[PDB]
Amino acid sequence: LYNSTFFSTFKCYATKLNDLCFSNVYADSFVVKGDDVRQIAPGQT
Amino acid sequence: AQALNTLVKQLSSNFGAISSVLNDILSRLDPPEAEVQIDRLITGRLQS
Repeated sequence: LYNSTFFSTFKCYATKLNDLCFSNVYADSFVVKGDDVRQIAPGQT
Repeated sequence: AQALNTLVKQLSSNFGAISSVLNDILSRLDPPEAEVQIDRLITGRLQS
């Protein structure tokens, strides 16, 4: 799924499929604005 | 013993870096950004 350029961001917060090892990983899905894609990040208050 | 306890505990110190554990600055950050992070944790733990 990471082997694709149909997507746009792949921003994780390479080394970011090396850190994907934790508890139950979610798939929180939602429709944003292009001004709200910028605010899907840790923080963004 | 008190000299050892000081010497042990300062491994946990951030020294102004992101983490005080090398396996999270390396396995999460990019290798250009991992260099400066692993730079400072060497210098910080050296002067301990």
